[PDB]
Amino acid sequence: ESLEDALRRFKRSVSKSGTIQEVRKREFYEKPSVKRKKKSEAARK
Amino acid sequence: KKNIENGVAHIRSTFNNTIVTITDEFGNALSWSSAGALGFKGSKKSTPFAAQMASETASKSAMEHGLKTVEVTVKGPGPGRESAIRALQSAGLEVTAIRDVTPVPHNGCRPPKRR
Amino acid sequence: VPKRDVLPDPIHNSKLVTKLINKIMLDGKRGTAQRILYSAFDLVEQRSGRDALEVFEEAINNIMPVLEVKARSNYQVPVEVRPERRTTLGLRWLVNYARLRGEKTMEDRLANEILDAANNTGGAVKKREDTHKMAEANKAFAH
Amino acid sequence: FEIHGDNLTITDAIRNYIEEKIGKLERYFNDVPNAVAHVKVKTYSNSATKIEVTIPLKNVTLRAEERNDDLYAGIDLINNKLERQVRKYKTRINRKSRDRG
RNA sequence: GCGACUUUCUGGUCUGUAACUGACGCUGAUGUGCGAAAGCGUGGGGAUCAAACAGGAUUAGAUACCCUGGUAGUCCACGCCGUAAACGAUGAGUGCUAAGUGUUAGGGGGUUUCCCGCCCCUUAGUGCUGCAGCUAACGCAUUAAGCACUCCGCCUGGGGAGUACGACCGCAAGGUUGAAACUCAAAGGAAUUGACGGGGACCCGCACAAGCGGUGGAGCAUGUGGUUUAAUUCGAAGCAACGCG
Repeated sequence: ESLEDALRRFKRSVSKSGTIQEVRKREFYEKPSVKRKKKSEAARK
Repeated sequence: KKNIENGVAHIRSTFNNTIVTITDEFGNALSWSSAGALGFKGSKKSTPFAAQMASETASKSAMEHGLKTVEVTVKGPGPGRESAIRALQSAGLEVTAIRDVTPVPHNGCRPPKRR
Repeated sequence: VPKRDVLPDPIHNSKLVTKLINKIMLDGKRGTAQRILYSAFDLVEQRSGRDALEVFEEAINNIMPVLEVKARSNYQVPVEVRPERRTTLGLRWLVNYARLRGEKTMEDRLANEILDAANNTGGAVKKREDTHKMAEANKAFAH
Repeated sequence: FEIHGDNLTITDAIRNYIEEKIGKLERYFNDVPNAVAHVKVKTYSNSATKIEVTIPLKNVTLRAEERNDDLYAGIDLINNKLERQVRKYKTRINRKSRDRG
């Protein structure tokens, strides 16, 4: 393993799931209508 | 003075802090290092360099007993969790893996609101 | 935007000495600045019998930092400082730390100072350090 | 502070009155080095009441202005302008910190 | 309004079939029933989140915005009120009115060795663009705000006020129905120029950065205000007046 990719690979499998947006989305609460609209206003970005 | 050379690590780089705890195979506590316990505060804990001296310390203090190989486990979404491990590899260890972790609920409950 | 060459110094066939004169050349009176400087040569080239260029290149390299910082609210960043500004830096901390010695004559404090940092002493080696202390204390919150 | 007024001789009740009512604003922030006032009278033939003033600032200055029938109502206007001015100028500003990388 | 899984019950929808009855339909006053969230009640239940609130910080001040905890509630049943930007700010039913474009459930057709690749047509639903035509303009445009018909509800300047009295309902908060006095000469919609911005983007500038030098600091000339005078002759005042006229 040594070094180099060890930090890049992990970063790759970590970038796939997207931990950032998954629990950042649940960082502060929202209404259901608002959330729905938000999700709608986007699908292929 | 429990000694092996393949322990395991649990990590957490919060928005406001980034800390360490090194445990054994099962495991159980041996040491930890608070960025705040290194004089820092505030956001000064949240900076990556705080985790350098911390993880260096509890890595060092833990290989006092003697530990080189290890496995790693990282929740705590924040900055330090990719720089201070480039300080970790300099710490005297032989990392065998690094496993992501994060608590995913399944629409469980409420967070706060403001702002 | 470029930077106002000196041809050479026609003393030593050097360049650096003129770059320093122009910081000492108060009132444009090079006659008196090159006066007090030539005095500086014979004096320091007497004490600890040597050359200028030895104590000069020595002591100018002993105070000269390789880092300093800058703000940008204001967050203070570490940077490898660029070389000519690093030159005029060593020059400036040198002379501006020099005159505050509480010493009468044009030159004795100067040679005292370059001889100071020649042995890794003096407050300009000290400020070099504190620059190199803030720097690497300045890596956390800014790098 | 600087008070020159044409076609009229100033008095003293207006001084304590106006300058005290200006002093009320050290809520924010006063900061009271200069306060230049300015007046004149001007036949129309309804024929005037000029009420003009600077209230300069740290690193900047200002202007409030008014013309009236009368100095009391006409003055309550050199004040209840500067108030809103000084207030904003302090709000402002920008702190909502936010780490980076 | 309805998004873990399964089963039990269970209504409704679209296709083609058209063989069955043979105009049996449409609307719908009065009426009766469902009905977000809050909320009241009887109890239960109570992990998070949380009005009220306790405390902390900030602000001149802040009962607020921010942090920590924190009750009612948020949750289940049984009930009750029955309202809303309950908005596609568009009543329902029918029939005609240019194309193109995805997309959903289905049908039929062709294409390929067999369509699994493909296309054609069609039915219902679904969104985007876009002609006539309409519209004060914005926009609409086969799911019309077009063209015409049947029925229902509504409106007649604004403030007064959906307030008041009265009546009905409701445990109560309140709901529904819904005035007039007096007052005004407008209220208002759409669209344009400019102004503003504690909105955004781009650029320039001794505006920055960088550095050097300066003032204020002590003594001298001088303009102003304040003083005073019999006179201190008169004017101009942020930059743009105070070594000026």
